[PDB]
Amino acid sequence: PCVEVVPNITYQCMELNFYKIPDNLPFSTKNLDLSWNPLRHLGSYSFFSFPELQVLDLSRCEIQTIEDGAYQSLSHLSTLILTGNPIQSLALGAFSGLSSLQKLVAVETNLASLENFPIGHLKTLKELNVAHNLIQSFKLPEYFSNLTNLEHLDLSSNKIQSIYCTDLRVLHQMPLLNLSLDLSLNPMNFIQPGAFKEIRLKELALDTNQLKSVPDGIFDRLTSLQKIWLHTNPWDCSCPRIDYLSRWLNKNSQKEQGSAKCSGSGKPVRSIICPT
Ligand SMILES: *[C@@H]1O[C@H](CO)[C@@H](O[C@@H]2O[C@H](CO)[C@@H](O[C@@H]3O[C@H](CO)[C@@H](O)[C@H](O)[C@@H]3O)[C@H](O)[C@H]2NC(C)=O)[C@H](O)[C@H]1NC(C)=O
Ligand SMILES: *[C@@H]1O[C@H](CO)[C@@H](O)[C@H](O)[C@H]1NC(C)=O
Repeated sequence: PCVEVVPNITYQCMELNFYKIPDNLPFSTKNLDLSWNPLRHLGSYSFFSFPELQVLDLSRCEIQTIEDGAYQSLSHLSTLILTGNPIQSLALGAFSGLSSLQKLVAVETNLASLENFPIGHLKTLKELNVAHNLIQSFKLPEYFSNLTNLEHLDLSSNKIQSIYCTDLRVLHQMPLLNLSLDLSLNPMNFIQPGAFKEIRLKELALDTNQLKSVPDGIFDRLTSLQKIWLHTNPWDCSCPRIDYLSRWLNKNSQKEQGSAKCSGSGKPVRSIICPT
């Protein structure tokens, strides 16, 4: 037994030195916290005895691998947290059976590429958090065209250096309703002209990166955009290089959260007026 938070519903099994999933818990359990347990590896049907699971926290469980069908029976699960696991191998069917998964948190799991991240069948997914990883390319794999319900994608604190036009290809031909994209805290110093064309976005975070400039009209092909973060970037406010951005930011002051500032002087980019 773990700490019973709610009878036959919620149990807290964090740090009890478990190496296997507990079998002495109600089959009606909805919430399970198994964080901080040397689980090391997950085999097929690891949670067969918990068909009612909706939220599963497995962060910091020293997990290295996950075999096909590890969560095969959990068809009611909507939140899976894998934060802090030194994952090194991820089978193709590792997330098989998660037909209701809405939130996947894979922060700090040594993720190096989205291509090999076997999540292309989680059509019900609404939130994907892969912040604090080793991803160095923002090129979205073709399977993203099946994630029609995605409204939040967090790629902050990774190794992304730039955003090419091709990177959002998949979203061009299979647009989402209200997508919020977080790309802050990346060593990003380049955005290719027309990389956000035909793209629909509700939020775009690009603060605390390495940007000095952006292509002209980069944000013209957008209207659903509501919030944007550009602060904490070494903006080059010489003219006419800063012309488009300074004007855009001034004609959209409500959208910008925080304040993009000019390197050196510290003057708001939206306050600069370039000569004609
Ligand atoms: C948490 O789950 C346990 C077990 O599932 C609940 O206790 C169990 O309650 C059932 C009644 O729904 C008991 O089963 C049988 O009930 C009939 C009533 O008609 C009675 O005639 C039988 O003799 C028998 O009791 C079962 O014995 C009982 N088991 C336990 C745990 O003692 C418990 O109520 C649940 N707690 C919550 C969240 O309310
Ligand atoms: C998308 O999902 C369908 C249905 O399972 C599958 O056949 C297809 O290969 C997947 N990839 C594509 C085409 O985006």
